Amino acid sequence: ELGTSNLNLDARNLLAYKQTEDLYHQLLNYPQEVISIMDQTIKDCMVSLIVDLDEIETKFYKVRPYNVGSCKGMRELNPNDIDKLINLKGLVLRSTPVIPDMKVAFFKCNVCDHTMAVEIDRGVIQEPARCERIDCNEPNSMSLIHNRCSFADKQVIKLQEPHSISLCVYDELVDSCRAGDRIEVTGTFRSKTYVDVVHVK
Amino acid sequence: VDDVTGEKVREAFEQFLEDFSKVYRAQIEFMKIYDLNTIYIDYQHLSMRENGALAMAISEQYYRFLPFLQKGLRRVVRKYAPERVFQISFFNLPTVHRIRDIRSEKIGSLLSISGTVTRTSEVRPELYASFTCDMCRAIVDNVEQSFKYTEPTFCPNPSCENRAFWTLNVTRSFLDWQKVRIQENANEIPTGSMPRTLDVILRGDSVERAKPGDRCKFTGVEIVVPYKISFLACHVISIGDEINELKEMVKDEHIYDKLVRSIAPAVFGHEAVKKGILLQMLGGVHKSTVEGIKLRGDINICVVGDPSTSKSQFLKYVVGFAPRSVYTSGKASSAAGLTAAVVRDEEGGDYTIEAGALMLADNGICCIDEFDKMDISDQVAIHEAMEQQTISIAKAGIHATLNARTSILAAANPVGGRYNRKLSLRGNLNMTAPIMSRFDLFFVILDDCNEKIDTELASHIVDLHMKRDEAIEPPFSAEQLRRYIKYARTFKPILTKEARSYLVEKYKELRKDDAQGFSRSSYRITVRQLESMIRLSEAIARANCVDEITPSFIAEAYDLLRQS
Amino acid sequence: PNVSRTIARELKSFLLEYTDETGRSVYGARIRTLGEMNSESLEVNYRHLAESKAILALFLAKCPEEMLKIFDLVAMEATELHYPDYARIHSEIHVRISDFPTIYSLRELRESNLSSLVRVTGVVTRRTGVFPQLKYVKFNCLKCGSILGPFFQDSNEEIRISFCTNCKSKGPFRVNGEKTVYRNYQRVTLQEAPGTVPPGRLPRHREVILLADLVDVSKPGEEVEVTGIYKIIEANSIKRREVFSWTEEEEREFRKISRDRGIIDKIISSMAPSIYGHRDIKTAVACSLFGGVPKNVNGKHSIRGDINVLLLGDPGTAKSQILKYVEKTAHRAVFATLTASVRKDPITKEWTLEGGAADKGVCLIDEFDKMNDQDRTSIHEAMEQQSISISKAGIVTTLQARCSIIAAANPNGGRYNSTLPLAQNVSLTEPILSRFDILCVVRDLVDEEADERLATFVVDSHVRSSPIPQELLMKYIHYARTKIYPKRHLESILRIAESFAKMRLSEF
Repeated sequence: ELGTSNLNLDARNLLAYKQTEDLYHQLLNYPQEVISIMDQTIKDCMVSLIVDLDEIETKFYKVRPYNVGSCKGMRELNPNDIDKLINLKGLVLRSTPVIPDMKVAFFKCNVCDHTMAVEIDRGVIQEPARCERIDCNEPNSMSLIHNRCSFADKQVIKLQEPHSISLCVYDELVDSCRAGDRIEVTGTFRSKTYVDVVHVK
Repeated sequence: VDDVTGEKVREAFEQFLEDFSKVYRAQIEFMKIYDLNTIYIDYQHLSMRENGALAMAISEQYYRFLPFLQKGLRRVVRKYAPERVFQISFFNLPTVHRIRDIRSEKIGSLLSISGTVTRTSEVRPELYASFTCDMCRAIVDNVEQSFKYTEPTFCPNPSCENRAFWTLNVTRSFLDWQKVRIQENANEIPTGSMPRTLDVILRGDSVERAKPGDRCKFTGVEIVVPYKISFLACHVISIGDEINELKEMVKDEHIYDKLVRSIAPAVFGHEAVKKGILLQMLGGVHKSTVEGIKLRGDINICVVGDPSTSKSQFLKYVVGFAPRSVYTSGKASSAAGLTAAVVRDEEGGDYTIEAGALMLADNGICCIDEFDKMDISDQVAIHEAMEQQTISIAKAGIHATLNARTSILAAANPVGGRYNRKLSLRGNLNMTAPIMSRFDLFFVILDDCNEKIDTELASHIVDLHMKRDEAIEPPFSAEQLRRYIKYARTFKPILTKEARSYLVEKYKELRKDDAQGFSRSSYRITVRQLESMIRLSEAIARANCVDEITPSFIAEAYDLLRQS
Repeated sequence: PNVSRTIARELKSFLLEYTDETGRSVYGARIRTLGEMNSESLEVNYRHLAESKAILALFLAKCPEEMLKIFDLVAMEATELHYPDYARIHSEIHVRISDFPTIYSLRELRESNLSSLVRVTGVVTRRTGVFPQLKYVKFNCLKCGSILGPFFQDSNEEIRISFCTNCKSKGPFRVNGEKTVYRNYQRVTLQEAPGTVPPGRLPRHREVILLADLVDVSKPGEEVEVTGIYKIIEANSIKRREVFSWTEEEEREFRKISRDRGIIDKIISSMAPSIYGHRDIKTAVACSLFGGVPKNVNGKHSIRGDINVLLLGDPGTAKSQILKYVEKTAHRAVFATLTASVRKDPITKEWTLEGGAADKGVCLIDEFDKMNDQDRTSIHEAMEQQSISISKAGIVTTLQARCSIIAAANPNGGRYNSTLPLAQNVSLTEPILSRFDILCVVRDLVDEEADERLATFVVDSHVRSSPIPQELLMKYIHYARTKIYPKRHLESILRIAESFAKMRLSEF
């Protein structure tokens, strides 16, 4: 009712439950796939509770798991623990300014008044050399405009765990974590190595 | 999808500007003679059409609808009136947004940003530019200006070996461009957070209207800079049961006696210092003239005495209670460190002037601890800032002067620390006569062994050392004292004839003590002490909230001057 | 365009036919004086060709940059058929467009005055000369063996290029000295004069470009008239000879006011409206601002026509308010707190010599005892004779320093100490005191009289929120100082008597 789309989930409850011991042992190695399918199942169980549908049909909901056991910082993070959930306890020292990341790409042509919208595919922009063949042919007349492009928030934050790890926060979690506090943080360990935060405490 | 929506919103904006004769047509008729074209359109006056839906659709797609709006403005001034630049400014937004609530969902939309200006840059000519090619004499005039300003895609003669590159020209084209630094206000900073600053660009004739070191409110568009999220402003302004408590507090008779013991509840004793600190906060008239020059209508307060006293506690109170209060340590300052520091060729660009501690918090209290360990340059800069109310900065070819009105709370110490009675104030303070002048009141504190008040002071010190005692409890809190200070600030009293006739006899009585002196006398009496008691008279008139002062309230100021 | 070809042959026929006085062609004398003395500056009055052809004047007012491509060519053609082989020494000859009718101010410089001729008045400062600044920038690259293309230098801001013709590198680019051409530079900052600025507003300032030999003919600290094009002003002609002025309707009433009932005391009472004061300060102030007359005998023995007054007394009295009133009242009044030396400049560590200053004006010095050796010696040289020499940074110029000096000081210790002379009282010696003819000094007044007047006037000034008016007085100062000349202590009393005769507006 208050509009909070975020859901704080305790993994320890999934650990002590009789039926979901095979789920806790499946989300520690593959969090990217289970978060993406949890976003569909939470919407499905919510519409099963509904049966307000004019806004929840297009709304997205996510899951922030944080109740996991401790680890020995970045020292125990061996290369078999890449793309796994991890938790770090420490203090943050530096908060960089917000950098933008492209979500959809804009493509304005110089001729024939046809603009093209395309989406990002995990890091690469497909630049089309073709120019929509139903309209007229052009081999290289194509431009890119930055101001009509859609962006998302990103921020790299220095964290003193002694080691200094460069963590990176994304949209709806920016300006919530800043230098001066004892912070427990958790996310996905990536690879230079970094941690993609799923939750802060 | 906005190619057919832009002409419709251009028609809607020109219908809004054509059907209203709002004051816009007479505003265009007034600027017809001066041709500046830097109009001001209120957003509150634009929010009534299409039940606000025209304002909400323009409000999110402002950068995508801006040339259609300027084309509609150009068409209405081309049809209502016969070298053409245009600037459309929006102002008076109903919501004031902070610098910490800026997200990426408002990229390209309009926004109201309030804060304080930290640094200012030089004015520079912006391009907006004919391009020549090195193979023939072709020319172009359709120029882009934000990005990709070097490569046009067309030539009038297509027979060429390289249609991509061209060469710029500085002859055929160009106006003022400025980049200033806005920062988070001191009253809305989170607990433990840092006051994050940001750079905001500004064009048109909105430049040089923003004074450095003042609270400002901008209205503009959020534009990204390669990335970083900057801002573009178009409007500048120099911003910056309650009456049941105020009317109850102005009808009694013992308010001033609780006010002198409630302006510093943590300090035991020293009623004269508390009187001068309470009367320092609010001043008098500065424009009392017929010639046309503003006078020094402020109160300068300076505290001296032996060390290990409670005189720095007042220093720690003012800055924790007064919103218009900047504190400096004195030794960690300079001439540019106090008024206006400059960066010297950093990050590739030119020089930038950062605002110091002086010219900040106008009509407030600037408090300088350790006034005698400062240099000669910052003290003559303080004297130049006290001789004339304006301050001038001449650097890198540019000259800029600005208005300043601050009250100095100077904490000083002697050359040996201990204050000896056998000589004057000049040889013990160790500073020259012009910087010793323009000071309304001096507070000398001497200590010795007097057990009856000393045991009470030590008991108050040890009773204060506990978790939030009522030993420093005032008779009333600061909750009504802040609005009382503001209500007395907007009063503006006027003196009388009987007070002036008693004042001339009081000045003769004060100057009669100079005759057969050098006993109960330590300094000279001239026009400056007369000006100090004249300025204290309207301050005690404002504190007692009386429109016409009586000489009995100026008698307490005469006794305060006699006590010093 | 080919339309310039019918313009060229029109003015080629015009220079051989201009006979305004007694049928004599003055252009032949002008071309023989520029050819015999090897000059490159040709003088043309605007009224002459404007009376001949107004379309050429309209073209010069509209597009002077393309109008200047015809003038130099027809001048070189006239010099070539008048003098053989003149192109071997001088390739180009410029012209000087003078007598512009619409003289603009610095605050009227707007967007509509772009790419056009404009005559503006001002005061020159910041003298940097004979430097060939860049006009075509090239760049050496270290990541490849190539060069960057030709880029035209925008004269107000530098251009940073990251792209190079071979790749996309992170390496920096340096300036190529084998290809970059430099044009000459006369970077002078001009400012608005303080004698014609409206009250409340601040004087503006612009940057002027000086090219093709008119460098170091201008004097810093003087009024100047420059005619150039507006784009940053590119000056074509300079004039070192030169809104609140006297009219015909106000000049008859000034003689009528000066003839009746002794206006010297009324001018004295009109000098201090803020306080009562005493006539000893304001009498010296009025005779110093009104001044005397400078006279020479057979070109030598220049006497100083200015009067330098020195104020002294306790610091509690008013000494800065009188100079603050005369800074607004008198014309070209400069309040300083005038030397010529080599000083550092923060942008790119530049080195130049700043010349001294108000040649006809009055300079006001506050706190005279608190100064160093340079500003004491420069004012002693300006008080001894009337010129300040600059002998540094490659330039040697002796400029005029005929300014009046109003100085205020304080004694050592606060008290005047009346049982000692002024030489033991002030820290200054006798030859710097001898330049000051009038030494006014105030003292402390204990009595009932001063207490009855001073406190009452200063409380009347705070309780409120016969003489000559201020506007007529300040217009009378400029009217008497620019039209009449009525013909060391003896020299001082003759100057004070002729200053009182100047204020009385008599013949002698």
